[PDB]
Amino acid sequence: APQQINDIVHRTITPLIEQQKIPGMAVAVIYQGKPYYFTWGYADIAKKQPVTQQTLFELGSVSKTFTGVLGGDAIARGEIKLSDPTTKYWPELTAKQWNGITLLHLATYTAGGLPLLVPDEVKSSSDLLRFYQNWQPAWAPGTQRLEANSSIGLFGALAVKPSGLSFEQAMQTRVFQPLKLNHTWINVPPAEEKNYAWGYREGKAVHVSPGALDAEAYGVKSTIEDMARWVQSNLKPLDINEKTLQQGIQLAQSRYWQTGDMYQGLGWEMLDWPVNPDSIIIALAARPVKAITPPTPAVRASWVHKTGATGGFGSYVAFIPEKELGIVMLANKNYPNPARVDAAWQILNALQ
Ligand SMILES: *C(=O)[C@@H](NC(=O)[C@H](N)c1ccccc1)[C@H]1CCC(Cl)C(C(=O)O)=N1
Repeated sequence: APQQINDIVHRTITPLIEQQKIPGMAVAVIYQGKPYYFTWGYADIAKKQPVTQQTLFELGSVSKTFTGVLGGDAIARGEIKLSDPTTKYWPELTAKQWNGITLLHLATYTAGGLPLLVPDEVKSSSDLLRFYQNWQPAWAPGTQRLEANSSIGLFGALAVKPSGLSFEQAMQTRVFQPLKLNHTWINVPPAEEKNYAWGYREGKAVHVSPGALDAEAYGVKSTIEDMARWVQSNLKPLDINEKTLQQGIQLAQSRYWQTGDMYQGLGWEMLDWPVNPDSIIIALAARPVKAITPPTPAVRASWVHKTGATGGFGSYVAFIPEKELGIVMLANKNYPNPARVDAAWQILNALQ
């Protein structure tokens, strides 16, 4: 890779790994549309298996970007509408607080305080209906943003209802396959286990535990090769051949709500570029949102990003459409979000 990209990447990631005690890490920088990879340490400390470009890391909430886009694809197909009420696709949702809660609300965490996690005790399809039917909104729809897996996960599940496919088959055939993400999975196949890194939490190797709506909110595992093309796919969607998917990517980067200097998209979050670190550098943060009416089309001078975690993994994706610049950081250690965002910034700002 060009020496500048190489020195910045190393001058930056090295102390990051040393400071955060990161077992293994993969990084991709997309410069003027071409991927450049870097990898350090172990996927499995015990078996001395190193991190390589084909290692699968858990993405955590970064999975939400895939769901936003799958959702955006279903819209472009005319199968769902963001202005539709949630009950249109889950008629059994008769509790009266749902009147007024739309798919847009679910997708953007503005439904009224849906919880950050679907409680662990929710295991069956009846357990889930119960949980949603009994949930008590803290606020009116469209008034505050509370980042939640249970909000965006339901959106993902309902978004694919008209299609007729499982959320997984809709994701595989409508996002993964067209984009040639051949090593990205919701459930890792036995054939691919040899590449599944272990995550680390307190020195113990862990893998994400199953739970309700996990596929739709934090379930996807992937390699930095596939993540790099994912960044590439979102940077220049005009390049994409399948139509509804191209409109889909475009819709996930639309600006629906504004909170501070941040704009909420479908999965992806955006800020105006150029931007300052602290504008982008706490287990719950309820914040008021002003609706963007109508939603602003995807803005090229944005710092489009997404953070994500699991008990054992820390992920981060960030890209600037108008500069053809992007970065992906995959660690098998859930370290602090500010530290990730500073490394990204430190690297991308040094590239223009
Ligand atoms: C997305 O990354 C969120 N975390 C998760 O999805 C975890 N995998 C999870 C899922 C179900 C139960 C427990 C944990 C968000 C929101 C929750 C937290 Cl604490 C978090 C973080 O910054 O470590 N990220």
